[PDB]
Amino acid sequence: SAVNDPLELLTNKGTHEPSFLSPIWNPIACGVAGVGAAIFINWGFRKPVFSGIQKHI
Amino acid sequence: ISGKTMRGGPRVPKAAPYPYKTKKYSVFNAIFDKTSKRFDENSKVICVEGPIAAGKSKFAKELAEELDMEYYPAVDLDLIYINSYGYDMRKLDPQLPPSCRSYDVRNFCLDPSHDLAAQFQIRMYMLRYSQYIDALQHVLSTGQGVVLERSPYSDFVFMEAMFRQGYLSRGARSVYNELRQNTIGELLKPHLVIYLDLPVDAVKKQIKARNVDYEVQSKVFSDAYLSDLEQLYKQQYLKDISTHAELLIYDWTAGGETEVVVEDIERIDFNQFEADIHNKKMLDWRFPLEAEWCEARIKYCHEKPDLMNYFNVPRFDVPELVRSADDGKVWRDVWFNAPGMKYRPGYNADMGDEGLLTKTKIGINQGI
Ligand SMILES: Nc1nc2c(ncn2[C@H]2C[C@H](O)[C@@H](COP(=O)(O)OP(=O)(O)OP(=O)(O)O)O2)c(=O)[nH]1
Repeated sequence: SAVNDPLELLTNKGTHEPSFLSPIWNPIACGVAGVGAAIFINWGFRKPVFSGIQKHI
Repeated sequence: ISGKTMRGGPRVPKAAPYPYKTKKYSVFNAIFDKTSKRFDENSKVICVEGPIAAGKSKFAKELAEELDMEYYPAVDLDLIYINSYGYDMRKLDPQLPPSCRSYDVRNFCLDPSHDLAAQFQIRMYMLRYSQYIDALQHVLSTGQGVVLERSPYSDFVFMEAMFRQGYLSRGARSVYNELRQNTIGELLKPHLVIYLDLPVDAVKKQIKARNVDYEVQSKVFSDAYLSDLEQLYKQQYLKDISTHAELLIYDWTAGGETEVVVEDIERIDFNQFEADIHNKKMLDWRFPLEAEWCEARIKYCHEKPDLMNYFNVPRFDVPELVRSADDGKVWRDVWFNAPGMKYRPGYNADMGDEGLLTKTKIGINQGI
């Protein structure tokens, strides 16, 4: 295009493909954060770090 | 207080005993379960004090079995040096550095001039303070009174007794006085104090009659140390505790009779001190409302880590109470890699524990 039209810059043509990590990054990062938080709780109480896996799940 | 002989049988509780060693007592537990509904005349804290050779365990046992109370034994340093799994930490002494080795009362009996002794008495205070709250949790949560062979109010007598003989420096007195001024105002004073009076020579006679292998052939129990402690009892600790607690002097130079002192306890009227609100006697147990009673139960059944974290005074000016950093590092590497204390109690799989993959029960007031 030879014009710098402001309306077509915000209009989604649909040619942008989402990445492989885009729909699945936040649930697995928050799951790893929850598992690490349970490991941190078990470390702070001087429990074994994989004791009580129901809390991790 | 009413004995078993006049009552004709055992006492009856006014309510169900709360499982204070299993269930916590927060404010949301204090909404439902009240604590003044299980109190009666046998809900007093009795401390049986005396010299070191007087029979106090047998007398406190027969007083607990006669007045229907629970006997709390005297504290000894086996409670630290033996863990929950039964392993003795005195076998780690060659691995530990010599400035951080074990120091029980046996090592005090042979070697009273060691640098660990100024730690040792403080450790004894940390076992009396930890016991009395464990006594108070039995009074407020179950209603049953307690009887104690030793009390943390009387532990300063031994501190000045080792000071006068020369076993402590002035800095050890300063740090013990700072710990006492930090901690002694947080626990309730006892209702009744029994002093089993003994002369200084009869204490030595009972010491040689007991024939315990470290009490004999020890220079600690001379004619000055025992005289210093029996003088120091009756002119500091008894004079301090008589403002709150009732004080009973018993001539224990004979074998001692039990029925006469139960008779002497039973004629004491406990309701005359509650007439005056601002009375000095039994001031710490004068709670006019149920909310103050529940606050007092919360302070010892739920805030015991606060009272145990009140021992965090920094005083680095003494050289005999500062553990050096390399010695502290190898002490951690020896003590916390033991079979007993690799993890918290109840979660050590090396000493026969199973089901750890689905176990998330920490416990109540457990030392980590
Ligand atoms: N340094 C020190 N020694 C103490 C302390 N408390 C007790 N001891 C020592 C001194 C004596 O050797 C011994 C005191 O004996 P106890 O008071 O336990 O009485 P004993 O068991 O002899 O008789 P009893 O059980 O009362 O019939 O322990 C303390 O706080 N510091």
